[PDB]
Amino acid sequence: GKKRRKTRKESYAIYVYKVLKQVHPDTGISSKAMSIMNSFVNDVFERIAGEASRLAHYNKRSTITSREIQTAVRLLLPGELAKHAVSEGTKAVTKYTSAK
Amino acid sequence: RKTRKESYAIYVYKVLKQVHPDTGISSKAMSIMNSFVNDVFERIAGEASRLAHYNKRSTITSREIQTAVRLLLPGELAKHAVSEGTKAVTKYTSAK
Amino acid sequence: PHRYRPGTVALREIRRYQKSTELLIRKLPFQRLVREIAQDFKTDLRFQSSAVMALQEASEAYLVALFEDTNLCAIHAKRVTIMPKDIQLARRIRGERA
Amino acid sequence: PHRYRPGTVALREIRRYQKSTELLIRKLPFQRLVREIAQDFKTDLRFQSSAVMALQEASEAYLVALFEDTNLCAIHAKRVTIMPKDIQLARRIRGERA
Amino acid sequence: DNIQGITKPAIRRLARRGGVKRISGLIYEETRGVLKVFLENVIRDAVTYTEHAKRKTVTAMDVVYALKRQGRTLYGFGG
Amino acid sequence: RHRKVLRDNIQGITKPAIRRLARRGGVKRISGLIYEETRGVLKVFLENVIRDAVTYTEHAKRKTVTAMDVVYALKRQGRTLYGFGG
Amino acid sequence: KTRSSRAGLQFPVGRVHRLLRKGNYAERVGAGAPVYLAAVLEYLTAEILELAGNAARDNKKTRIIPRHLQLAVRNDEELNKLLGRVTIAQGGVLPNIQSVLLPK
Amino acid sequence: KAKTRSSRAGLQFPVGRVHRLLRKGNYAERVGAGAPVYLAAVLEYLTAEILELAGNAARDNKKTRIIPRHLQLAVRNDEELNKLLGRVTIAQGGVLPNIQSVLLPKKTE
DNA sequence: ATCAATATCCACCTGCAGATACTACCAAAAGTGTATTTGGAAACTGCTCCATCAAATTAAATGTTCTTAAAGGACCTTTAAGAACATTTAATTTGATGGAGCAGTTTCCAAATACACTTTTGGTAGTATCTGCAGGTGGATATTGAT
DNA sequence: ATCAATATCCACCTGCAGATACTACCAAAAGTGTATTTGGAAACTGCTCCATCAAATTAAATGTTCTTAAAGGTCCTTTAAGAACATTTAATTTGATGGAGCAGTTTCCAAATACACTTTTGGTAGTATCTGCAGGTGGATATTGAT
Ligand SMILES: [Mn+2]
Ligand SMILES: [Mn+2]
Ligand SMILES: [Mn+2]
Ligand SMILES: [Mn+2]
Ligand SMILES: [Mn+2]
Ligand SMILES: [Mn+2]
Ligand SMILES: [Mn+2]
Ligand SMILES: [Mn+2]
Ligand SMILES: [Mn+2]
Ligand SMILES: [Mn+2]
Ligand SMILES: [Mn+2]
Ligand SMILES: [Mn+2]
Ligand SMILES: [Mn+2]
Ligand SMILES: [Mn+2]
Ligand SMILES: [Mn+2]
Repeated sequence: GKKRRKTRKESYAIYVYKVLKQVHPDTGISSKAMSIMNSFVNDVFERIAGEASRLAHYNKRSTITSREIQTAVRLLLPGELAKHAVSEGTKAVTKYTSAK
Repeated sequence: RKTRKESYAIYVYKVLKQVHPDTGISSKAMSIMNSFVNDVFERIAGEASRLAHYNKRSTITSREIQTAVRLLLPGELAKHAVSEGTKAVTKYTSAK
Repeated sequence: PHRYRPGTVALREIRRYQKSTELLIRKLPFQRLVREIAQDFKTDLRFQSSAVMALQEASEAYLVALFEDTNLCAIHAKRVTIMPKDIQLARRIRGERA
Repeated sequence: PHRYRPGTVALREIRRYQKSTELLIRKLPFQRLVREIAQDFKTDLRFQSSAVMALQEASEAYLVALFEDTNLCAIHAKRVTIMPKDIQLARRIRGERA
Repeated sequence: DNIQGITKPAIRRLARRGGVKRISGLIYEETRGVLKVFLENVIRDAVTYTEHAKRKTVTAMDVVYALKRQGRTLYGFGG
Repeated sequence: RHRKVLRDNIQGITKPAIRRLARRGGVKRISGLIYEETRGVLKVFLENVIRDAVTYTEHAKRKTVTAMDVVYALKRQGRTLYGFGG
Repeated sequence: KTRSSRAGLQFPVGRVHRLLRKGNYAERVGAGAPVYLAAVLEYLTAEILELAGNAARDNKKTRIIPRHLQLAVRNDEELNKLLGRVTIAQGGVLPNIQSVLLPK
Repeated sequence: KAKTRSSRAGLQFPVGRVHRLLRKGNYAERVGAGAPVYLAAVLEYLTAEILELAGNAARDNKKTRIIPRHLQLAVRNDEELNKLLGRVTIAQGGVLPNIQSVLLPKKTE
């Protein structure tokens, strides 16, 4: 174990996988396909959080809330994706808030 | 009844007075210059923001600005701007 | 009785409009189109006059700019008449579509 | 001897090359080109193996994207043969040049 | 009506300003198409900003920011 | 230690190679005049990206260009590329 | 019990919160944000894997590859637009030849 | 007070302000004391160059007041400025006069 | 609507390169729970400016009629680019070696924030005085298309 | 080239919008000065992977011969779009006038942040065995071009 410890490089890899097994339980994914898939999550993370960044700022808000993300999403994603994402986003925040 | 809408209107003017003291500017055209100034400020501070992030730095220094200016402005315009940038920082630290 | 060559007023109008900067669409109709369209996203919206004006200024940039590119397309087909296929081609290559 | 008509091997090469995803420029030549250019910004650079690969990918991806547009400009002028003016129009409309 | 409110001559004025000399008959409907698409895209974003800031008035900043993220930045209203 | 004079490697991009590209691009017929033209563009493209890539390398005071150097380059270039990090 | 589970998501609510703070997108970051964002990213992950999933199978293959991801994206209007200016390494292109080029 | 940070560097633009704008704009946790100085200068320079280029634009057109259309000319003539703002549209700035030469008097001239 | 040369198709098999699967360790993360602070929701209210009259006043669009030249189609000649093969150049592959330099770590202060207190001003309102040029004709010279 | 028909460029003039000038108020901003936390530059260096080199192997480039259907050009006809003027249709401009709602201002509390000790877990790492598919094969079927 260890060569003076090389620091931790994280990626959404295990989650991308879990979700792959949720839709396609008999399907794989190469490292090259996983890497791509990993860039896709970061790309969209950034894109959204940057839109939400600007959105708060325009409104003189110092806080990015579920609503900043929500609007960011509807500005960023096209028709149907925006439709379903909003639907999932609201589903999750609801489940989380009244979960205690 | 007062909320400040701070713009670059006067600093544009002071500079207009230097390059061209016999010349004035319409508000239509001054506004364009206020838009220009902010736009560019954003682009550069944004680009500088990314730089420090890429290099896991928590501080934006004169250096980040510099590289950003090189990344953003075209060769010759980037050329002049760097010089004027280094002048300002040197003169400012040379000061009493 | 006077008659000019087909195309000479055109050139007069080009030089004329390229010299000038006034918005070439009549203010009102355009104002109705903005409302009509905006109505589909949220009903009973009020518009700052500046905000409708911003939108016209840009609509106008867009189309002129697009007519430049549309022009270079018709010219490319060894023609002097802009035609839909030119507009569709310029837009395909710009990224609006594809 | 059996001879194929002009533009059938061509079409066969289109299907062949759209169906696959390998890189079509040779590893080494391309790699030299990178190093040669990178020299004008820095003497004695070093290049991560994957940092080059990253460039070839975007390059070939880009050059294929451009040829598609080029092809639509050739076709626009009732040509099937791309020509330098097509590459230039396409880049002009893209706003890569003028 | 409405989209027809954008007059054949007005489209000509824009082709002229853009340096076009001779214009096909079909260009006008095609241009009417194009602009509506341009307006739908920008106004959708405009209104999103308008909605998000719980306003009932589409201000100019809204329009400005819509145009900025459409990649079609506009100066001279944005302050 | 060598570090050879690399000059006009642009000719290393062969007429046959440029063909295969146009082909995947879906181009049936290529003017002989294209090959030079295409060597033009590729050269402009690479210049643009490596200019930016290396600026990042300098900014991190590195002598090695990392794939992230090219990935960020290309991002701010307008040509986002997946699967090489970031 | 984790916040991810607490919101009923595979993606990491904990991590997504952290990254939001590390990026300085705003001075404060509410508790709602990382949840919605993980959600949306999970859904998007799911949409694209579904599609490529099927693309893998169409081509008689069980291990998804970048090619399958391209075919997924470029064949889907919305996904193709969102990734409008994105390049999938080793992805190739959709087989497409212009009509006027085919022999007649 | 004693000295404005602006004058200390021989800059008209508000160093002090720019520094503050950087903090509240959420660009990085920390902002160095020389950062805005550099930046202010760069903004001055760029403001100087266009005003100068458009100040000239008002000459060739007889006027002592810069209107929008001057700025347009100032930019779309400078190759390097045109590029920097190739994605910007200036309000009420019209175009540069240009006609493709295959559209002119008696055939392709 | 037949023939043959050639490519494209799938079935079947083998090797290895990458994919998966043990296991075992750990730092940074992500959790539960305290204590303090604070954004911005809400509820209000004051007035800026958005909408909408009808009604004179200006300016533009739509329809029509003769007209010319541009678009596109058919024919014909030039040639330049595809197909194919003999020849030769170059890339790639395997494999092993020397060294730069990236990135992991301990350290520690010029330089950052953090905080009160002092001074300054850039924005706003109000009031008024000023002026650069649009838009108005005047009448030489200039361009364009009939002779 | 002759010449009349408009179009343009030239000077000159002038009313008012829209800049600008002068007072004065002030909250918020820009500084200063003073105690106090910390980011990353210096240094050192483990050890990762990049430059390079040879030799064999294997793949692609090239330069050349033959040809034909693409481009490109001329000369034809068809009819679509400009120029123009006579109407009609619409847009602007004004003036007055409600009252939507954006923006200020003061609450107050749900929800943010803090710094603290507590528990989990995703990644690194090492060691080891699988498995999905390229890639090569053959034999059977579809395609193409000459009939
Ligand atoms: Mn030049
Ligand atoms: Mn408060
Ligand atoms: Mn023709
Ligand atoms: Mn070393
Ligand atoms: Mn003052
Ligand atoms: Mn005038
Ligand atoms: Mn007159
Ligand atoms: Mn032809
Ligand atoms: Mn020819
Ligand atoms: Mn016809
Ligand atoms: Mn009310
Ligand atoms: Mn685990
Ligand atoms: Mn196979
Ligand atoms: Mn075989
Ligand atoms: Mn068989």
